[PDB]
Amino acid sequence: PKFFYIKSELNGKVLDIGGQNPAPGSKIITWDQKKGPTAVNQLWYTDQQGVIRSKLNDFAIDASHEQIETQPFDPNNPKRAWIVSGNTIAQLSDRDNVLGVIKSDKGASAHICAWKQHGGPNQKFIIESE
Repeated sequence: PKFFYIKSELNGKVLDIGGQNPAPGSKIITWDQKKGPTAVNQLWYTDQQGVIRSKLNDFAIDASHEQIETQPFDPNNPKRAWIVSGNTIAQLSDRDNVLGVIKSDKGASAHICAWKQHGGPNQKFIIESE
């Protein structure tokens, strides 16, 4: 159906499932926006409820661990329900908890984590159609 990219207002890169790993527990980083078929690990859709899912495996965004990663959607796990609200990717059950990009300290790709809204561009995103 309808897919889209999630672009960071911090580095202009997009949410990307690292190494195109289809396995659950895979970390989500920001990476240069890719075009064509290969962009599958950078494409997402929203289910009926508006909850974000990956086009690669229909997995949801999960913030149970230190950095966000993919996990099969579970309606009973509050940390796996993320929606689009303006320029923020917010937790469905706690709109005060939103995603943010955190650049690497070792020269690697930036990762993502969830914490209190602080108004910086690191917690702002732009939805871009496929």
